[PDB]
Amino acid sequence: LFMKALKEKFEESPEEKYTKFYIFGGWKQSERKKEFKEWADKIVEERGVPHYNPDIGVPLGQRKLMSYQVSGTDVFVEGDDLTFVNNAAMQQMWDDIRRTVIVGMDTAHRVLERRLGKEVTPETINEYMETLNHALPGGAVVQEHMVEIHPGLTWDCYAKIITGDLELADEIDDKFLIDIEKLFPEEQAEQLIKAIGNRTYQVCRMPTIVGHVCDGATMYRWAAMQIAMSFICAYKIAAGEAAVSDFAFASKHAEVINMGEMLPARRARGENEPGGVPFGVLADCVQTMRKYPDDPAKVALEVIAAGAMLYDQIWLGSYMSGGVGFTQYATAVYPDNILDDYVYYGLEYVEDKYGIAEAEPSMDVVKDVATEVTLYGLEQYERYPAAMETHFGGSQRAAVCAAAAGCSTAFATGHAQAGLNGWYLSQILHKEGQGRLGFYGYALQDQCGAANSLSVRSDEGLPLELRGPNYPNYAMNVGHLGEYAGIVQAAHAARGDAFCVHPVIKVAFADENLVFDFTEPRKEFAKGALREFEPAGERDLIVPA
Amino acid sequence: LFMKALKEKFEESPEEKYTKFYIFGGWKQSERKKEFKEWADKIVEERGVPHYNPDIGVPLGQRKLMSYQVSGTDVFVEGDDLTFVNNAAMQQMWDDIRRTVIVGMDTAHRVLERRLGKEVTPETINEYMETLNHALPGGAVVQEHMVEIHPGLTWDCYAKIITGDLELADEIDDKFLIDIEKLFPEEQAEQLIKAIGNRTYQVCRMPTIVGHVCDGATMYRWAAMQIAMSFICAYKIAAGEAAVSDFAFASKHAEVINMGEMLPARRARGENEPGGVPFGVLADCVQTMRKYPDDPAKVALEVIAAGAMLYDQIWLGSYMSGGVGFTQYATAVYPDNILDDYVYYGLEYVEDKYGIAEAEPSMDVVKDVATEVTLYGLEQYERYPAAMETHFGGSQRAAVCAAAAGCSTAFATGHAQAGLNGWYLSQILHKEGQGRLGFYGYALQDQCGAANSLSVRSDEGLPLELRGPNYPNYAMNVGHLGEYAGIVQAAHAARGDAFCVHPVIKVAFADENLVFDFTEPRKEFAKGALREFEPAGERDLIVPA
Amino acid sequence: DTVDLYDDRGNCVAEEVPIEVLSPMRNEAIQSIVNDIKRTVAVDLEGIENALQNATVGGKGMKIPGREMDVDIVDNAEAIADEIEKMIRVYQDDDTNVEPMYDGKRLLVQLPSERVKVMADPYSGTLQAGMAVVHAIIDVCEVDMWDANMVKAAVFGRYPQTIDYFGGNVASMLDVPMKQEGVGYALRNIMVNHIVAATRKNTMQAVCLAATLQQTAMFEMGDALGPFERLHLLGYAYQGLNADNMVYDIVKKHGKEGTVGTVVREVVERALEDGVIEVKEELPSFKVYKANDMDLWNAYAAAGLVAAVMVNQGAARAAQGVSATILYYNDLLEYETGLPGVDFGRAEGTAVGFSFFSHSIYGGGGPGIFHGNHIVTRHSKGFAIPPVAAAMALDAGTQMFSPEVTSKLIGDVFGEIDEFREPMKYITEAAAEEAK
Amino acid sequence: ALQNATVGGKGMKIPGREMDVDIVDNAEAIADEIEKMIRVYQDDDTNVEPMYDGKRLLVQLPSERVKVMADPYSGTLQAGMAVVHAIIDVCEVDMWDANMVKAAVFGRYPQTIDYFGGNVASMLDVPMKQEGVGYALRNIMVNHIVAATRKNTMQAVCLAATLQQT
Amino acid sequence: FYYPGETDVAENRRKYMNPNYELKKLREIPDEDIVRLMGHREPGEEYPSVHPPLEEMEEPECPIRELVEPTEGAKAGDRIRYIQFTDSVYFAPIHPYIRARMYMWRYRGVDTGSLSGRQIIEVRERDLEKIAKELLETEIFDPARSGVRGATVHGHALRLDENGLMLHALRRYRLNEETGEVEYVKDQVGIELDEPIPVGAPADEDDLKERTTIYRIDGTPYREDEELLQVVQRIHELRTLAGYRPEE
Ligand code: F43
Ligand SMILES: C[C@@H](OP(=O)(O)O)[C@H](NC(=O)CCCCCCS)C(=O)O
Ligand SMILES: O=S(=O)(O)CCS
Ligand SMILES: O=S(=O)(O)CCS
Repeated sequence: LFMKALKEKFEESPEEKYTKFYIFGGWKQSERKKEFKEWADKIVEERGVPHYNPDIGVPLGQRKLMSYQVSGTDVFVEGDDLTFVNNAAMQQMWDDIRRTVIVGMDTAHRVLERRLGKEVTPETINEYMETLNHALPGGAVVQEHMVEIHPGLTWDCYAKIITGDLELADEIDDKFLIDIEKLFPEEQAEQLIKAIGNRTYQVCRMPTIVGHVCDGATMYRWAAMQIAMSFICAYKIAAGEAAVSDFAFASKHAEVINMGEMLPARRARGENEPGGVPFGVLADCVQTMRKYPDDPAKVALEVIAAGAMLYDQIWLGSYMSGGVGFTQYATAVYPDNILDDYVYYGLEYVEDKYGIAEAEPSMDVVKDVATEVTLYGLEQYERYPAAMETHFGGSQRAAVCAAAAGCSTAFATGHAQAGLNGWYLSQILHKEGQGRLGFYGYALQDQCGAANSLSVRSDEGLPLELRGPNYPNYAMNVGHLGEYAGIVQAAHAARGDAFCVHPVIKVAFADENLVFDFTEPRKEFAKGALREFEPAGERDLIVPA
Repeated sequence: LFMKALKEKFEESPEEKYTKFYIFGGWKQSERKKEFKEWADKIVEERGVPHYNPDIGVPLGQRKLMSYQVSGTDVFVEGDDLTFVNNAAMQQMWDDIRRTVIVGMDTAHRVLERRLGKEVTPETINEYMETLNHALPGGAVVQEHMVEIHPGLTWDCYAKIITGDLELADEIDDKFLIDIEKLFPEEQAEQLIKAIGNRTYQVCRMPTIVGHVCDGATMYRWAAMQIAMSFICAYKIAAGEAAVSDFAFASKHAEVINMGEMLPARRARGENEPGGVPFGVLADCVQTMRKYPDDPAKVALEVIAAGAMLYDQIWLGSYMSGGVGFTQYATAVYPDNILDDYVYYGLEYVEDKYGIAEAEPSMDVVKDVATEVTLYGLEQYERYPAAMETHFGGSQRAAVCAAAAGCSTAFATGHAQAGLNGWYLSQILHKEGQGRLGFYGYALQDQCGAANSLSVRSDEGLPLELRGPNYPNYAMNVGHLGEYAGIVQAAHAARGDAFCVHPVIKVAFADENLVFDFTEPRKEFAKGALREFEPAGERDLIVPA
Repeated sequence: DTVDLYDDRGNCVAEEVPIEVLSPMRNEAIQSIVNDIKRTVAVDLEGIENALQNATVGGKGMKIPGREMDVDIVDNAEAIADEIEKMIRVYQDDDTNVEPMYDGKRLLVQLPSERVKVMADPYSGTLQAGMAVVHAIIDVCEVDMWDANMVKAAVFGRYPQTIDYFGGNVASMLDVPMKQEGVGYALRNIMVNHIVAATRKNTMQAVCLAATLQQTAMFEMGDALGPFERLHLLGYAYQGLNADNMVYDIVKKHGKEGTVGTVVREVVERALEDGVIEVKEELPSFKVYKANDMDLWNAYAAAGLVAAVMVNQGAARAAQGVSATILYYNDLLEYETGLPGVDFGRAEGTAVGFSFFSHSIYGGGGPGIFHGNHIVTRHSKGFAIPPVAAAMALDAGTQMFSPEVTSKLIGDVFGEIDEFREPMKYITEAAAEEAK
Repeated sequence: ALQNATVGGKGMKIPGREMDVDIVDNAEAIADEIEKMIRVYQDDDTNVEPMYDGKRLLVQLPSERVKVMADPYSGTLQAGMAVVHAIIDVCEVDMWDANMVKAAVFGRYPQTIDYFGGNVASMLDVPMKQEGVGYALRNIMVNHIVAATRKNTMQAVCLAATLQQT
Repeated sequence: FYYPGETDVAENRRKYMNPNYELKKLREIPDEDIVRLMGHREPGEEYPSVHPPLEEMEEPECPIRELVEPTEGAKAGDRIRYIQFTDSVYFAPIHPYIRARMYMWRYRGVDTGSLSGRQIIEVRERDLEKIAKELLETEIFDPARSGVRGATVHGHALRLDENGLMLHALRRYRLNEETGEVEYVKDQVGIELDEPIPVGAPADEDDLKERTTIYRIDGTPYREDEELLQVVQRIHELRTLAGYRPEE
């Protein structure tokens, strides 16, 4: 699986241990890095303060600087095209998640009847959605002399209904409905309807430009405000009356759903920020379980790709640190089909020894599956010095092998916690194998890992689905977070589950009016890498030509 | 002052009490609102989900929909061009503040010598800044095989030095120096040097695009990381050694400065967010004290403009709520030279009865100056029914009169708290005058106002300079926050002060390499209103043509 | 289970002490230290005078021009104190104590336990004690009504605009509830440098103070509870109260020539000799040892961890590699035995991130600025912070951010209080009487 | 929550991790284990009594545990962790699925700031939700106040006033 | 014990960890050239101090201080300096985590960090130069498969140069084939030296494997050592079990 890419990146056989260095022209071997100096030159000329400068400190490219095939594709690009700041698709994936809030409609509709004395029917509910889709992007419904927001800036904002009440579902305009039966395979569809019940929801997607100027905790305040404005308009109550405060409180607290919850004082942040988003939830955002129900590995691999990207490149590599960042800490798990080979083989192993999702969760299965796949993955890096030179950091080496091990153990049991326990066995194996593990503080998690995995104490116990970047061990270091989401997806994909932890968030991200395509994150990244992705939120309308 | 605009907006004499309505063509009288439907139509066509729609709920424009002369200019624009989402300059003002972090260099340099054994001289300090300006925008200085960020996206990122040590100041490259003596009038310059002392600082301005994808608490983490990378490079220590942790801690906590501090759980937010920014600090960001030292009113008026905009339109009208928003809640205090007339006259009054900044702070001066200017301002609205129809909400009416009153009382005393006390007298006067004050919860502040103004208790006492959107009374409602900053500026402008509360933040925002022009906020807003402002952070390089 | 208790010099001070007597709810001295921590506050009168003298309030470079104000605080420290104990006292015969320190530059304010008693927020004593200082300055120094808000700011900084008393001149060992990493993390949010400053660089007494504060949070968080209570009781006796003189004896013999490896081997021998551990099975050359008592084995290894730091960092007289010591003491100790290190991985776990975040660009700092509430060092349940306090005490002056830079006020005023400075004698004495 | 693997709250469900244990029926046995873990002295004011046919459970910690407690909400951690342990080894919960009991009790903690989707409650709630120092006794809903005084107006006024003024 | 393991690599791992096992000398580098390689100070000049000597300091009343003897540099108040090694995956004699385990057994007052592509030790200056000598001239160092570098450490997991050397982006060492020896032309940070320091004679692939500490498929496969794989699985089990319940 990784051979084709290994032979494109490297002149020599993947097997060879020797090559030439210091003979590439230094910095200036690369198309991208040349482009960057050109722009730097024009900038400093107009500006007067020095900017980007190859000749400062280290001369990049004394080795050949690699291209990377985005795994699962046939697109080869420079590493510089997979930094989130350089890649529009990567920015748009985060944008679509941050700008998503889902609100319960049930108690709101109850208020209208029990307190305001107005009938709620499908006819009025559709009228309401015509209104909400005028109001959400910044349109006026009640007050005279209202200024408004340019629809050209907000063409990505809208709302739709999710409802497990199938009788209401086909009374709602199709254009206002995220249809569970249309979007999903038959059995995933029924599993979702059952999990959701006859509860009906309002999926609001705010303008990307608003996330650009503001933040994530803006998102729900914005959703709540325009929802209340639309109720007022459509049901002809007083535009400001006692029961309206029920709408504010239902939408903002009692019946609300956000992709992330707030974070504590040291990493102080409001809602819908990357660190508040749990592994199971990020996994249910990705929609690969929809398209490839019978390939547990693709579904998991695809979840790793957008986990590592989101959590390492954008979250840890910017929000929590910044600078050049953590591109290749993340890329180690979605370029070059290296992890892909390790994962698939591990599944072939489980498929043989046990059944898919048929193994009793036990120390025995972990001890077997984890050790087998970690030795395999370790042995691939020492067989192919080319792959070793590709994944030059140990952190990303540990992550690739532990992910394969972890997901494989999940493939057998179908249980995230077991899978996680296999991750922590894999790591402590890698340690003694190469006489190293990762960067300095890489193994804080993994050394706490075994004891906290099954523990039930205060800030120790919690199923992996429910864990995230705020789980104490997990809050600091790269090469862990997105891979954990992969283990959550692996467990649940092996079982054939429609979702990992949230029915509604799952259906919501299935909607075809999103900008990012969440079925195929890897292919999107390459689309952004080749500068072919069209993001929202660009201000070229309100700016000179 | 407001006559020219009142006669351009209104056919009739400003004096007349009668006019015609229902005879403008409804919605479609306005150039902007027509544009919006065009784009809505094209959006829904391509999309399939209805968007902006004039015919939903209320028919805007049964009265003539106003144009607004941005006060102090001769530019007349529709209200729709002053929404922050529609205006690039407004977004860029916030961007420049959010992406600014200032870091002390003193203990860092001490570490290099006392612990790492390396000499710190101007020669090495300049070398360091060449490096930091390569490193800040995402350039590599130490590790081989590093991917980097496109300088075309970050052409607005850079760093400079502020230092009151004048002997070091003219040893630093002019292109790395925010020169206090060049940028400031002689006496403001000396007041700043004295206040800063022989302490030397690192002003970092992150890329706007990073604030677009991330948030404010990213800003300092990013500053801290690249500062430490540049020290490592320039002083040839181990790229990862014990004393490096001193750099992390000096830059992130011990010697750091951010435009805002974090907020509590209900409005949970990290640093460099609008609610954490104090009135005195927002006032010292604006640079009108630099250009117009001898006009206390212009300096204050200009601070109100970018206060109301930032705190009402962007902060309260989006972060804290959202939707159509609070454009005209803010505009009531920077269009149509209405507040301008009230403020100038109030200054002419103070200039006569007392001296500028010559009055002892006392209840007598407040009782006099506050009442006089509030009656004046109230009497202008009932003399000119045109101005009454312009400022149709009472909130913005209360704000315009209370601002004039408040700043005027500050002009006499030169003391923010006295000025503030006059605000709270003005409001309770407006109440009984028109039989109203503002919207529903407008006067929460103003009714607590008198007792909390001079109080010294727990969450009650604090000079106005030090107050902000997190001061308990102030955290919710429009038509207050930016006006308070104006009172802080008014007090300090009347005295001739170079700054209100922070020497360093003041010098920092004087730098000519910022994108927004902070000397003249009102003129910038009109530049953004006319779509003539060129913002940073646009991604047109990494996106198809 | 009965541990012997020895002092800081290795002498025996209590016989068969049942470990059940060592829990916070059983131990009187620990109970009182918690009370004394909610009631004891430090106020910098010189700092408030400077701030008010130059209108530099709110902190961090700020100055409100034209609002300067020449009052004399220090000179009237005595008069200010008297007004404070007037506002603060509940009964004539209670434990209110408000005494000027260092020629009036500093001020210790201890609230009556009657005020503690009915206090939910543990830091709150600062509000009460501080608001007294505020009022006492206003109507002793005759402050103008319009400029009184400047005194509020010199005392409490930017509060309420900031979450804390930013740029203030009020301090305690605790700091504000919304800075907590979790429920019950209050007694965890105390700097190691605070710990070391208040025990005046006495290593054994620092270890103690860190351990008892840590293990008291372990009980408060429901960690030392159920099938875990014993793990923390024995863990606490050996780590912080020099149980069996084990920490002291290991360091007496390993102190001149020993390393972290020799200390590791010292732990394995002593558990071997005491039947704490045995030989499970014998692999092709090397012994896999089992634990006869898992809690007492952890306790044993934990004690050796403190000794490991004391011998290692004490030899360098540099704090620094306390992070390596904790990491590698547990690394070695495991692959010498085939058993889990202290805290079943978490102790070594903390030291990996600690090592990282004390030797890199991304955050952290030097050893003294961490605490039980730092996200970098919150992971281990009480067994890592007391080591870190030994190291920072054995430092002859290699740290930039030392107890003299970060923890000056605390060291000067809290250092004067006895149960803070020397908590061992008090806890062990309390434990003796409690065992009848 | 455990019967349907709906843990963490707010619509969440971890599929395939459902678990049929009987908690209510063994409420008495669970209580007994709890006062065992929680008591300090034989003659103290520990009180752990089942309510409403075993659907509810009041856990009052010994004042000895309060006494040495900085965080006012902390009693929930202690009392809750008892419920957690008492369920595991009365209902014979599997080691690999025990973390589901932690979640049914304490919700998404520690990933969330609070016990989100949990089944533990007091009048107080978590210290980092406070608007300021000493706001602990202020963060108690009026509805909590009114529910506990069982709609008696004078007694509600009282309870609100004494909590406020304290 | 030191470390479990039934294979050759495991034995080289008890050997280097054991302070009884004498480290076989392969080189002889003068003290002046160790000071130059670690370009902290010039060898003629005296030791810079971070704080004044203990023999003249306000030493705190501490009964623990009295038990623990300071090192040479501690008594003089020396500044803490470093030396950093990068060991190639291709049969370098010593490896990061094994380096640190050796240090914690062999030396006093040790701060050290084991990372994937770098390993650093940090102690008092004069003691560092004595420790560095043993690390550089014994069988634990090899000038082709192990490099001295405090910056731009990239190279450990990289394939070898045509000359059989590890990659050096800064080109600190060169191969003088006139003498057949590897010699450094720059210090560990990359500043050009005045004259080359011969630390040379790179070993052939055979001698390296006989004294390597890395498990490799093309050497001694990790899969082969079952007794090591049993102990590391034992630590995992007892950790997961004790973290759930200490026991009984
Ligand atoms: C200076 C530090 C100390 C520190 O706190 N962080 C650094 C540097 C930092 C910088 C390097 C940028 C630059 O060159 O200017 C950035 C990009 C973070 C930033 N400020 O944007 C980074 N590390 Ni590092 N760093 C990385 C790595 C690594 C691996 C590299 C080993 C090798 O043989 O090349 C080693 C740790 C290890 O040995 O495991 C490493 C160390 C280090 N890492 C050593 C420098 C080592 C050297 O002197 O060359 N990084 C990696 O292993 C992969 C990911 C990679 C990051 C860039 C990306 O993800 O694209 C980068 C991530
Ligand atoms: C530890 C803490 O830093 P401080 O010690 O508070 O300065 C924390 N940083 C981080 O966790 C940064 C993590 C991402 C960079 C390292 C990745 S391995 C933060 O900024 O809140
Ligand atoms: O070298 S460090 O492990 O500190 C950082 C790796 S990016
Ligand atoms: O009518 S209300 O005062 O509630 C809101 C004004 S925008």
